[PDB]
Amino acid sequence: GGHVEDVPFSFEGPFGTFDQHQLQRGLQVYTEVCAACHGMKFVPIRSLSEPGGPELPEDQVRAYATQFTVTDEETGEDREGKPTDHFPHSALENAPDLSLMAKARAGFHGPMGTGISQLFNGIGGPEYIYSVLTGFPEEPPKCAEGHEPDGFYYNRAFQNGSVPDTCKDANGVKTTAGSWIAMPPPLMDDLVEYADGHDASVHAMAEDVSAFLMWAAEPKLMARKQAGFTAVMFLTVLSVLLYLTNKRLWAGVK
Amino acid sequence: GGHVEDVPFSFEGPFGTFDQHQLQRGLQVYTEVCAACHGMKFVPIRSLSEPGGPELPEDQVRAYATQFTVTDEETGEDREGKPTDHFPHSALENAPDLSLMAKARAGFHGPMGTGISQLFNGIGGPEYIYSVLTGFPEEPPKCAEGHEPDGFYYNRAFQNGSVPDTCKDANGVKTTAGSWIAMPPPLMDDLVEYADGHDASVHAMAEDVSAFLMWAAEPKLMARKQAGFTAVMFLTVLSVLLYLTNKRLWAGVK
Amino acid sequence: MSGIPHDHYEPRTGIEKWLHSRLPIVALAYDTIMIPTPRNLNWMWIWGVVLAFCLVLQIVTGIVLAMHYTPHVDLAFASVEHIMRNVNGGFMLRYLHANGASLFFIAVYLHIFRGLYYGSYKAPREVTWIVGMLIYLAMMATAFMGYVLPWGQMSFWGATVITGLFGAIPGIGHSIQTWLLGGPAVDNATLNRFFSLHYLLPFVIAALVAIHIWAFHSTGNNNPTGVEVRRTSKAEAQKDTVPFWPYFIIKDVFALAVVLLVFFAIVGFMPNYLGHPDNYIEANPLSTPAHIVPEWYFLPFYAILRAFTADVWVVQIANFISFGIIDAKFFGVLAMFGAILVMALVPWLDTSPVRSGRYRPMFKIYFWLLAADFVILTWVGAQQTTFPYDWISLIASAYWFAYFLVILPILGAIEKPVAPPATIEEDFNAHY
Amino acid sequence: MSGIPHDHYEPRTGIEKWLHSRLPIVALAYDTIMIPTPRNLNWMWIWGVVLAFCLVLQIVTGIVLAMHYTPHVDLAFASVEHIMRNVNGGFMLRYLHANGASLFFIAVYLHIFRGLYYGSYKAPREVTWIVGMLIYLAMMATAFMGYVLPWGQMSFWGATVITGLFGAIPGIGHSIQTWLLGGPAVDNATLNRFFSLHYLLPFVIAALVAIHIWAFHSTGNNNPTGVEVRRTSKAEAQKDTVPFWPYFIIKDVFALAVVLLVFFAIVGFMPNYLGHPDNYIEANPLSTPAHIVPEWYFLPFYAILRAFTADVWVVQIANFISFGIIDAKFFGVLAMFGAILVMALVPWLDTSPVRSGRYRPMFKIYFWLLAADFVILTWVGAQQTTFPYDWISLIASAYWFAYFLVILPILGAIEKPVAPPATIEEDFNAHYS
Amino acid sequence: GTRRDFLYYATAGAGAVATGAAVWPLINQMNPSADVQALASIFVDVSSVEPGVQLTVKFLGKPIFIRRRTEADIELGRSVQLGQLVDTNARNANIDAGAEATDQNRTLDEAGEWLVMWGVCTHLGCVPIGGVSGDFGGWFCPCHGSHYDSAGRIRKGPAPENLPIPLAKFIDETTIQLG
Amino acid sequence: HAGTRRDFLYYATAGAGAVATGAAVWPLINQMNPSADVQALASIFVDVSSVEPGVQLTVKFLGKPIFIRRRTEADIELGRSVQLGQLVDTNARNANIDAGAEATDQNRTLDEAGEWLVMWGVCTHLGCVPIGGVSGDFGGWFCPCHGSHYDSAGRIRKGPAPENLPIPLAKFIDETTIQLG
Amino acid sequence: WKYRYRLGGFASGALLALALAGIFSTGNF
Amino acid sequence: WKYRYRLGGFASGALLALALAGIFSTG
Ligand code: HEM
Ligand code: HEM
Ligand code: HEM
Ligand code: HEM
Ligand code: FES
Ligand code: FES
Repeated sequence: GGHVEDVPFSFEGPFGTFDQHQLQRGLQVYTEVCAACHGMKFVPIRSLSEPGGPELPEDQVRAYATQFTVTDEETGEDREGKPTDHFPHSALENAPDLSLMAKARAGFHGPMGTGISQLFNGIGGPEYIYSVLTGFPEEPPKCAEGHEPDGFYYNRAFQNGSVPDTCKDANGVKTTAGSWIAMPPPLMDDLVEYADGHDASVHAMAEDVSAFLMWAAEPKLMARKQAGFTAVMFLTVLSVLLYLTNKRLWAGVK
Repeated sequence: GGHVEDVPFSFEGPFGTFDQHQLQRGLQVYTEVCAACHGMKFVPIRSLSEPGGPELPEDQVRAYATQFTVTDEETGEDREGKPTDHFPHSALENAPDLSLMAKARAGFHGPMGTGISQLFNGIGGPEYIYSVLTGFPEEPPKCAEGHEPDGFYYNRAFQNGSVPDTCKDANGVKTTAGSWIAMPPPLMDDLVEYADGHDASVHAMAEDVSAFLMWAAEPKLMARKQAGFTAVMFLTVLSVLLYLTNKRLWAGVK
Repeated sequence: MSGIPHDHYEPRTGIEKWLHSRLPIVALAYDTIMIPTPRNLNWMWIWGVVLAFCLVLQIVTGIVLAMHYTPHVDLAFASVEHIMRNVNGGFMLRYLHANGASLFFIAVYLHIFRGLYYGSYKAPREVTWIVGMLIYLAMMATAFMGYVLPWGQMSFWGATVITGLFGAIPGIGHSIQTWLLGGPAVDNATLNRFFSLHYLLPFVIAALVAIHIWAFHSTGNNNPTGVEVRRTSKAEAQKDTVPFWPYFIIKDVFALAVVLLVFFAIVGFMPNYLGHPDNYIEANPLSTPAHIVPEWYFLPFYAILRAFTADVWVVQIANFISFGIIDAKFFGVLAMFGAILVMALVPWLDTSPVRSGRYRPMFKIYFWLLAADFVILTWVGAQQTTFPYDWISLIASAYWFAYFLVILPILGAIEKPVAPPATIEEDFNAHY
Repeated sequence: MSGIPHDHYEPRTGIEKWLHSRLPIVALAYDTIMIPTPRNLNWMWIWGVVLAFCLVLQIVTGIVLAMHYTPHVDLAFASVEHIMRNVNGGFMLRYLHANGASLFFIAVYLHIFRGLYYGSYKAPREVTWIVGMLIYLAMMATAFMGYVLPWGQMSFWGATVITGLFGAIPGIGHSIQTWLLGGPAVDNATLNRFFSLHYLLPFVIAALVAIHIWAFHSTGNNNPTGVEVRRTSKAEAQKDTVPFWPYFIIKDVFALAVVLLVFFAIVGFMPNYLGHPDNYIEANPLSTPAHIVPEWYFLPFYAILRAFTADVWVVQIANFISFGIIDAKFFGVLAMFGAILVMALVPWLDTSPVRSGRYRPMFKIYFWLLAADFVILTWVGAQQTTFPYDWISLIASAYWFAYFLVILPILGAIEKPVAPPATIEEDFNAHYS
Repeated sequence: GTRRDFLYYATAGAGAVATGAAVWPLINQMNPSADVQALASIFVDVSSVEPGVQLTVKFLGKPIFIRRRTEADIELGRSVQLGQLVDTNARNANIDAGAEATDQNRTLDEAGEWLVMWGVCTHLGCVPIGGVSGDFGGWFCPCHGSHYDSAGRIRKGPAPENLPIPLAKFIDETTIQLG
Repeated sequence: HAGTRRDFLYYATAGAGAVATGAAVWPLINQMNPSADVQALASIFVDVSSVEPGVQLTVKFLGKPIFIRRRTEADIELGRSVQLGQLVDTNARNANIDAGAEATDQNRTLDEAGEWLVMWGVCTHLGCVPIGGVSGDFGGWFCPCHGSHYDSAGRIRKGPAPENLPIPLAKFIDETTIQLG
Repeated sequence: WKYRYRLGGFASGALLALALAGIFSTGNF
Repeated sequence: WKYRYRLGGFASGALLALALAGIFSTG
């Protein structure tokens, strides 16, 4: 997706970290809104209690898991969810699985195929998710004012969608910035009641759920950055000691 | 496996082969009798037309296949069986799958654990299968007539079964040659009509299924015999020419 | 050992003498580490040690990852997520193996272009060059089959396209393709055999590396001047050289450490930058993504493959004179392999008597054009096939072939070289 | 190389000039294959070549089988049936790999007992013996992990027993067992790591074999007299020796063409005889078979494991003196490994200066007792652990240790050897006059 | 005499056959296994759709396209003359092997409303992106940029051949057999 | 006092290389420790009212079998018959009772009537399932892998196993069930 | 001339191995 | 006396890697 909104997220940069409360807000948004259509087949429910995530108490995760029910391998029959289960598959077969969506999408491109924009801005995944959620305008582009598809909605961030031939170009390719997406506009202001009394605008919820889906895609981002710093420090010290050893040694060859 | 009757099956020994007619008879008996309980989950239905097996024509194998109902592994819908399907799993939950039973049982032992009896007689799996099927007497052992376990039947060949306390010797040792098996006596005289008018005695049917079950456990036994002979012939020729070469070389130094 | 005058190993400890009389393992190790090395080597000689590192890393991480991965088309992707998500350190181990393949191809492209510039392929070194080409071909196959294993969309459609190349071979090609696939399409038979071969080929690479080390020990190392070490005497050899341990071991380990500082920085803070987001989508045989782009180290060859469309004049000529036995498809496959073949033949295509390129004043121009051209080929590989990229990719491919097939044979017949130093000692002293 | 006077390689053709001046790989090949070898080697020297064949048979069949097998507990056994049933020649390729392991282990025991008889472990050959022991250890691990892969009943319960052995190790052992298993029980993590390690270790075996071959080129071969080849001159050396090519290559390749004729007869006509039929039953973690027997080449050590119980007096003593740290369980584990280690220590335990057992009239008796005892340990490992088999197992286990730890140290003091012939040439001319 | 090297080459001979026969099975095990060979024939029937859109169906590991074409794409003036195509064969299993690459020889129906194809690019096997993509209508292969027109005929790029039309026929006006 | 700075530097760079190696090696070992299977907490209960006297029942937990048996009169009789000093292991391995009790058929039964015995079906020698059906000379269970004998209380009587078959945390809770885990 | 003893050796060895494996494929001992 | 600097050097390098990789990354 081109021209994604560059949202500042707290996990960005080498010192960035997840806001646990933003993750819990995003979990609520997913559970109440997105989980009706989409699924997360690769996420174990128990991971909601583990460090660096929402870090919920295990009894809350157990209560949460009990809302699901699954065809258990040994019953062959519907059995209430346990923390060892994964999140269910997408209930709507049309709706993509979200377990990796924040890694499976690029928001930033080029310039001119060089990959430098991604080199400073990152891949742009949760920014793309946020841009799609925020991407439904009030009014179509008016190019197909009487002529747009019925089962689809114009979204200014989405690029893979259908286009009306009156919006399409042979000379170019496409007039409009976006395209038409099969997902209905999922968010509305105050749609989710944040028990914290936090801002429940479309903007706020879209950030919160994009941060949650980032954690869903990279639940060990925190440990990865910590290991990065540890390894960089070891190799910095060792590089300096090796440099001085090399200089002392080759000073003999002079 | 208990000590078997040494049935002279046609596939035994290096030159032994499967009789295609006996295989077809055994298939008929399995279809009419055993498939009520025992599966063959490792046997693909298309193997019924395979060279060196029953070699049924392909349309007849297709006709056969359609008698099964298969939950389609991609569609979820139930459908008629296809030659590309396997035989069903065991319908009765505690009935063992028969795909490998002719290899998963030994009929000959020792003496003194030396294994030489198996060296002359082979593993004896088909003879064990035949001995179980032929092993139900008309009445129990004279001991403990008041104590037979309900839902079980005495079989002369079976050695893994339960035994009444009254039939154990004080060391916890089995007095009876056989033991009680959960399998009811499956064969009965003329139970299956062979359309060619072949012998439909229990002995004939037990032999025919034992041969079919041997083929089910090793469909490529014929090809293995032939690979055996061809390798043995190459290594015989090569051995002789190497021996003469060695003799000519070493004659030159003494 | 190498034909440089040197001191042999001498056992002195009791255990050393007990062992040396039984198995001269310490003598071989000593000869290996003590080899007299030209004292004037610059930083381009580090890449052999970085390559050895990359091989060791990719093996050790692969063996560990193979304890958790499942080579079956219903569990492969899920088992990679299990590695990423449940295994202790599994996220880091996988990002290490995935980025380590990029580190490995970087270090071989710099190692190759060093050898091309300083003439390290020239006589007597043609054998170490050929073993290097076998190592490189084995790396290409190893990395491709490794990239099929996650069974994402890029894994599946790459496996499709690449096995399709063998189908392009006239007559027999369909047989080779169906033998590589195990069937009419990419499926579980393909994935399972590609797993086995990806496990196997790193050990093949290792045995080739052992032969490669033995070959350059048998000649001795080249150096930036291209003038050989004086073989006359210990006294002269010691002026041209210094022992590899410690001096160059410590130099190379220093360079390795500072290089891996950046490697671990990438693996920590941006491990997905070099990859493709689309391989986080499960393989779907019914729809190819709209971003079909090889891993980056294959892009020059993919660019050469794409450059030859049916309107290209040379393709039309070949199609005519072959009476249709060659077409744009097969021509593209032949060109994409010719690009590596012609580089393997460089020891015989370069007619020049002068070893090192720094004394070859015309050669410098065409070499730097080749290095830029290799960058261009990498970049055009990522672009679409529209104008102007069709022209750019065609011109770039033509320069790649013209360098080896025309420019190198001509230059050795017409170039007016500079005079190299009299000795390595002189060069070292002149620079201090 | 070996100290034996010999002709070096010279490159003949122009291409040999061109290559030899660049990479002396043809020189190394020649110098290996032309090694001057004692004229009097009997048929017990074939087994090294047969082992070098077994290693390749196992590698190439394994690599091929790994293209079709799946290392997952839901799929493994079914994938082995797919190999047997749908793959071209897959039944042969499987039986070749499975029986080829038995061929590999009978060839190593003949190679080992050859070395134990002719004193090929004695100085200067101690290094070759140690590398041989490392090879044998890697074979044992490789074959065990391979036998777990088909995931039948015997795969599962064998893996269960053998990972328990590490749980016997006091203190650390439960951690080691858990780290092996990847969990509290034998499970999919165990199968998947055992697959990766079964792939890795054959290359380790090969890399040790390269060193072992070096170990025997640096010393030169032993021979049935134990008398070394004369280094004094090329004339005397040639009187004691012939080049390995062609004479012994053709002799050993002939013997290999016979031992494979019988191997392919077994694989053709009776491939299941060495197998255990219960491994055609899928793994059932809730139901152990009526008799768990590890496959035949492990039985002598499994006999030594079962031989020691809390009823045994030396176990009671060890238990007492250790304050119960050495229970019978850990005692049996120590004994089972100690039986392999004490065979590794034989270069230092045999105090006798005479090399060939042929001239050691008392040693011959105890050697043939050891040879029979290894058979008894193999056979008794298959029997039930009841009377009299408990006694037979214990007495056999005792003799195994008594041979290496007592009889060999004592014989080198007490024995009165026969005098060997003066040189290999004399022995050869005595037989082939 | 020379009867020495007669024998030495005969023993060498028994060796190279025994080894040659040993090496072939290690190759032949990679050829299609009997299950994969069995999947080479399948029977199926598939139903109706609105015009201006395409379906997809799996067979033999690969997609079958079914497009019901627009008025602009059933007609296209039939403007493409047979002399301006790259590939002039119909590539059609339902007609003779001498058929030409003509609009009606490509379609399944008489009007040219129904076009059934393998969804497989004849270059190296990627799925051509549809809708009305590419510069000749029809499709665009994303892997190396081959362009197919509204009849699935190759117009530009590396591909040698028109998109092949499988053996297929209507059963009802609503449904079509593929096998 | 001159080559002291050289040696100090050369050993400091060796020590930093050692730490940088130790950290590089430990993850390759630690990856083999349990990963997802750390989920050892679970719960189950079983319908004990199925079981007739003399019948043995099995259920899975923690990847392993748990036995249940409705003991026979004779199984209780021979159970009590053992004097504590005859046992190889005198300690009643039962986590439900407090640790350090004595194995006397009273600390090894799930309810005070002595009817019910519950155990891991797992031989304490090397983990094989010991075969029940009043097998073994002692009329309890027989370990097929190494010939280890248990009596009708699950107490080790002969063979290489060190201790009595362990009893998990199990209480009937209902007159027709037992709860475990 | 000389080479047909070598090549005829090679061929004789070749055809004899094949022919005998063919004979046993008739299976009649 | 000997090893005055050898041992001391080794621990000085090892500890510095352990310290500066831990504390500054963690805090
Ligand atoms: C020459 C050395 C090697 C190279 C260049 C190489 C290359 C690769 C590449 C590029 C991938 C794809 C990673 C991704 O994008 O997700 C991969 C995956 C994989 N490699 Fe390797 N590899 C090497 C050695 C090995 C070895 C020896 C093994 C086995 C012991 C191995 C095991 C694996 C496995 C199991 C995967 C799939 C799981 C995963 O994605 O991590 N690798 N390899
Ligand atoms: C696994 C990958 C490889 C490894 C580990 C490796 C290793 C080495 C090492 C250690 C050296 C000596 C030090 C140096 O010159 O940097 C060397 C030199 C060399 N390598 Fe490689 N190499 C690899 C791949 C290649 C490739 C792909 C080529 C080219 C096709 C190549 C060709 C050469 C040449 C020409 C030399 C110079 C030899 C000399 O100076 O006499 N190698 N290599
Ligand atoms: C030292 C050499 C080797 C030995 C002694 C050995 C031993 C074994 C044994 C005993 C089995 C069990 C066979 C059975 O009873 O079904 C086995 C299975 C297996 N082996 Fe090996 N092996 C060796 C090398 C290899 C290699 C290099 C591979 C390559 C991956 C391999 C792949 C396999 C596979 C996939 C199985 C499981 C499928 C089967 O049962 O055939 N083996 N191995
Ligand atoms: C992979 C398995 C092995 C292979 C391929 C192998 C290979 C060889 C070969 C080719 C020879 C020379 C010919 C001969 O004496 O038979 C040899 C000799 C020898 N091997 Fe091994 N071997 C293996 C395992 C072992 C083992 C397990 C031991 C004992 C622990 C051992 C100890 C010896 C000894 C002592 C010699 C005689 C050395 C001498 O005469 O100087 N080897 N081996
Ligand atoms: S695969 Fe279709 S254009 Fe190349
Ligand atoms: S495993 Fe239980 S008796 Fe040994």
